[PDB]
Amino acid sequence: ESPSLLTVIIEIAPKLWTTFDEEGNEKGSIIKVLEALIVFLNAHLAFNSANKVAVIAAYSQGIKYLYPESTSALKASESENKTRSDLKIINSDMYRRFRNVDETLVEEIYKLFELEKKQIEQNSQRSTLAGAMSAGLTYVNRISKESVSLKSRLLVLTCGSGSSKDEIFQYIPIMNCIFSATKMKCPIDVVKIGGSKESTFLQ
Amino acid sequence: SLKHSVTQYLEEIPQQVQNRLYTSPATCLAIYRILPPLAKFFIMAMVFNENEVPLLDLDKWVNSNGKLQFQNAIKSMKSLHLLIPNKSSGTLMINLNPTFKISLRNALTGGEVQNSFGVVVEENVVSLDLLDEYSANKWETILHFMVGTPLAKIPSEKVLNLLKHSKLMEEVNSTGEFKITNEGFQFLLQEINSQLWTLLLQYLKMIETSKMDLVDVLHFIFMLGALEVGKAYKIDALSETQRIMLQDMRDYGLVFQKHSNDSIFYPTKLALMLTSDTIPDGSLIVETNFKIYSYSNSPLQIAVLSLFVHLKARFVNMVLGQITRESIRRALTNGITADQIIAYLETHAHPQMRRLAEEKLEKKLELDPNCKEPLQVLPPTVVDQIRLWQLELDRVITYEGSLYSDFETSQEYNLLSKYAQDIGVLLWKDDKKKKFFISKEGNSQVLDFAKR
Amino acid sequence: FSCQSRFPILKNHKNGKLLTSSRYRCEDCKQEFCVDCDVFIHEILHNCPGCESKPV
Amino acid sequence: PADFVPDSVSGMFRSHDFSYLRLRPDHASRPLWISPSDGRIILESFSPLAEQAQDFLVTIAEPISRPSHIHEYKITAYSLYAAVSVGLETDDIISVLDRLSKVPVAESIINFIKGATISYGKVKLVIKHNRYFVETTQADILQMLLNDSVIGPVHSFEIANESVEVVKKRCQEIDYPVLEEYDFRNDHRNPDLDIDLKPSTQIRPYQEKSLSKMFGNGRARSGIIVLPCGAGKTLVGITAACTIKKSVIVLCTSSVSVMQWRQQFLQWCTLQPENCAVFTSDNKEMFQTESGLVVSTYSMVANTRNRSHDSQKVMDFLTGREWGFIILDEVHVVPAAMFRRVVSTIAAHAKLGLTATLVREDDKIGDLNFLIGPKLYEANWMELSQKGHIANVQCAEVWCPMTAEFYQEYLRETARKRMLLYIMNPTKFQACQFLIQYHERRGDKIIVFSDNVYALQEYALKMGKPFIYGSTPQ
Amino acid sequence: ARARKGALVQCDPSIKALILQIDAKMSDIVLEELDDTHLLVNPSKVEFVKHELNRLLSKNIYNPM
Ligand SMILES: [Zn+2]
Ligand SMILES: [Zn+2]
Repeated sequence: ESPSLLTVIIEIAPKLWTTFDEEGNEKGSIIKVLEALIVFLNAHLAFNSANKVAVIAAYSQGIKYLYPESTSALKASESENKTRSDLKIINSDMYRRFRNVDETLVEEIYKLFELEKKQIEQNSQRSTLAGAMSAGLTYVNRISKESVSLKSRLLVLTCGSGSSKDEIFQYIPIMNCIFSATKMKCPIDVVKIGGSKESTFLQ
Repeated sequence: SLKHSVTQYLEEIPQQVQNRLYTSPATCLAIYRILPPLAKFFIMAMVFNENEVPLLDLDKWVNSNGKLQFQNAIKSMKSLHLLIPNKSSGTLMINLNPTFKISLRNALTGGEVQNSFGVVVEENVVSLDLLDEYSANKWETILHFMVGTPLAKIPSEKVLNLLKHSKLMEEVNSTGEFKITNEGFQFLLQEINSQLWTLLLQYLKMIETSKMDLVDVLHFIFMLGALEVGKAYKIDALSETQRIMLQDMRDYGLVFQKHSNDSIFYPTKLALMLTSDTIPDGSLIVETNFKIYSYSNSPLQIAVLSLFVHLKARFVNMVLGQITRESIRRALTNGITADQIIAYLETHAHPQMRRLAEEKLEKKLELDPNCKEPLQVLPPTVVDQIRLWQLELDRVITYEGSLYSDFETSQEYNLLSKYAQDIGVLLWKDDKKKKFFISKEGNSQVLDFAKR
Repeated sequence: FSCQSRFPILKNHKNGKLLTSSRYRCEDCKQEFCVDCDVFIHEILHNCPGCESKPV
Repeated sequence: PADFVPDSVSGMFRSHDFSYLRLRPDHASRPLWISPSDGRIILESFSPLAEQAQDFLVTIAEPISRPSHIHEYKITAYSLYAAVSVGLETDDIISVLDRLSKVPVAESIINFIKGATISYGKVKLVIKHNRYFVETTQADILQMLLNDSVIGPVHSFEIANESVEVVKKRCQEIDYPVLEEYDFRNDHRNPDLDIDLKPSTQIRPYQEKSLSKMFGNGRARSGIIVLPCGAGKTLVGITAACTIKKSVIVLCTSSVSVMQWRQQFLQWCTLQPENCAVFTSDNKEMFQTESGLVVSTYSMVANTRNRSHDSQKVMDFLTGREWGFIILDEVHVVPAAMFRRVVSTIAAHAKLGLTATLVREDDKIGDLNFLIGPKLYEANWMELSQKGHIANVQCAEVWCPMTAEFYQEYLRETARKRMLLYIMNPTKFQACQFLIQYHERRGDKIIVFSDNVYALQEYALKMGKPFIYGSTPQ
Repeated sequence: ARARKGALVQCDPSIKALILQIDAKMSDIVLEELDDTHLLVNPSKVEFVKHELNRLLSKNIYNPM
């Protein structure tokens, strides 16, 4: 009926995911959760013709936007979109509405991974997840005011992996996001992968 | 309307034809959109898991506030043959359609698509400069043909035979003109996506030949919905049947092939408009003295305004017209009922009558708060005049048929009259006058009743 | 930063040059925001996402 | 045409497709559409600059219709005549039409404006001691007046007193229209009057607008002002008499209107009863002052029957007195055969036609331009209804189905007897009885109109109600 | 059970009166009289009597010029 907006907050932290890999019996779990996210986004875009997708990652040294791609794409050498530098990660016989969004997001994933590898020498003691879904609600309101209506929803791909405990700086911004999401009636969905059973603030 | 219409059409599809239709991922993706959101959610939840899920789990999934919606979705998916109901362990086990599930998973997980989405040849133009006005011209050609205004360009014979076999667009060649039915202006009521949908369901009701199958037509229209505008596609994936309908809707303008037998066909914006939707042009002004001031510049809006409004002049902004009696007579001799014209006036009213209408409704509620009145966007004087013209069209009504009289016994008259009343063909009866009349459609039934 | 809307060029004319750059910097994090982001972060939200992306 | 190809849909317009007029980009603030075919003006009241547009058009055009949203106006000759009489030039009007309209003003419209507005005020009608003179500022117009020579012995010639309307219509059908404008400020032959409005009398803004249409440039202009009943057209007559301050004669349809108008002068303005006079059957005595006022009936003057010697002397006095103003109340009866002559027998400088019903079944209502003058002011009925000046009437039409026997006898009857039959159907009896019964319970005073004497008597004897027809005692 | 192929009409008694004087004008218009609202009109002249009745009510209405 009424289309919605699927905003997704991805928590990428090399320490968290690699401690999940060490605690688990497998290596490369983030590839699995990444392709699961991709088929989820395809399912969401299959749900309705006009619903939209936003995905945001919260890496160690800040946050970056994964889909939709930054507006620096200018059909130049630094366009980095569509056929320009279209490195074959997903098959080209894909549905084009799925193909464009998935190929763009995986290219942005590889670019973020390259940038984070380039700054692997510095270990951040600050987690950028709370500001990440803060900007998620900000883009939610951007879509809501630009398009007249449209629903919205958040997905949180968080990971504890038994290494990061419940932090104290993640108290105030999380409830700021709670009140903001309650203002625009945006549900907040959180899935936590790791050995830590309970995350009280996210609950 | 639209979703209900295509759902009832695909209800008419046989189960084996539906199962063959579920082969392509594009068809499964298209029909996935046509399910209700509860139905869509349950189907996609059933897609990824090979194990079959009992119906009690799905019933427990739904809150009590949406039990009716859940039952309606169950009815829709059962009628759509997407479920295999299984009877095991005293439970009505439910399994998804396997071909549908596999094709939809391939459409999601990037599996086998067999080029159901077409292939891009990377030679293309912009839609606005070439494709958009071509689609507009090809649509307006058949529109201005069917409204009856003279044209320098007339469409092909295929759409003419389609309109002849259609319920609308009655044709006469001994006179030399094309008569518009009520269903014609009903077609002009809805917006062009559902217009295209009704056109294509009438097309599928037309095409029964051995030259054309059915699943290929549905595959082609659903991939045309799946195609994107601004990139050409190669004709090789289509069958020769799908190629001759590619030519057929190239004549329609749904697709722009720049020349016949070319290998590159360009999707037009009507292809994306077909799936789902998204002061205006055609917004008109009516007064107490039946005057028409239409903010319209497209020829189609003022062309369909010409059928029921005596147009006096036309500016670059306005079309000066007047609702005369004779224009309304021209409408009603086409079968165009008055209420539909009233609805057309309501949908095309200017926002200034809208603000004055909410103003007078505010005055009505501040004067008589005990009662509430509907928002009459246009004054009731012109509406009353149109209704009086409609009533004076049919001051006398002439029902034709047969009448039985001359009964020497009252029981024979009573038995024949109650037989006519039971089959619902009697129009009048009285034992004093010893006469009763029956309709023309009920003449033959009562005649064979009396003969036997 | 918070909604990645393209900042409008919003050039008045060629002789009118560039005026009213819609980027709103935050003094604690040096992150630019648009007008809608400013009028969202300052009453509905109460955190600066730029102040939070900073790895302190 | 402005290089615009006709469309397939444009064929249903009988050369009225004005789409060649190019849309202006700033057309949202422009509330006007100008039709080049006939000068019809389409005005939107909801748009910005609406009141400027509406008072500009009522200065320059006649309103064909004024509904709520879109108003219809007609550019005619007489509206332009009045506009240039009160001081509006051609190019200013053309410029503000160009500024206030979306579509550009076509060449035919500008040609019509310039053709109508120019050559106006050339011929002027003046009265010098009850003798009509046409005065022209240019000499060759006298030579152009060579066809209907009705001369009777600066550039002027005398006209026969009964041929003045023929001269006016001759001048109207030529491009030099006749002008009369009483300059009472520069008039010293006729003695002035001390008539002035009482300080306790209040005047309404639409009456002031009508007077400003009449008293526009600085001279008293003859013409027609129509107002609703109860809007105070009598007050406009009183105020016009107080403005001109010259000798005023009032012609009324009825003697009761004569005494009512005399009461209006005695009540609303500072006019002494020795300055006011009555010409009727019972009353024929007049003011002895050098300038005063008289109210009389139309058939005082225009009756050709054998009259009294007193009435003979009175009408000789009226003919021998030069009047500066005449108030022709209920002007729609003036185009009758006798009543047309009262503007020629009575030589008055300014003629004001006051009425509420400016419509006739025959076409002689159009001749009042030759009789009185151009149409000055039209009062908006809905505007006066909404602001509490005239009542909010609910016009209704009650459909009485004709009964079977009455219709059966009705289909073979002659026309006068046809009316006699369909007026007396019982369904109208029941409808009128119910309406009287219901609205009497509403505390509403009801007046039931029925022209036939037999009809009103039958209804009144059926319901036991009073009836007043023609031969009832006074 | 004798069948006559006729067209019943439903109208007010005024239209019934009009079509009965049309019957009084020319022979085969209405066959028998049934009620004050129901008459059996000959089916071969349905559009014909419509063409008379709309013409009759044309003088009943005023058409402004
Ligand atoms: Zn922003
Ligand atoms: Zn900050």
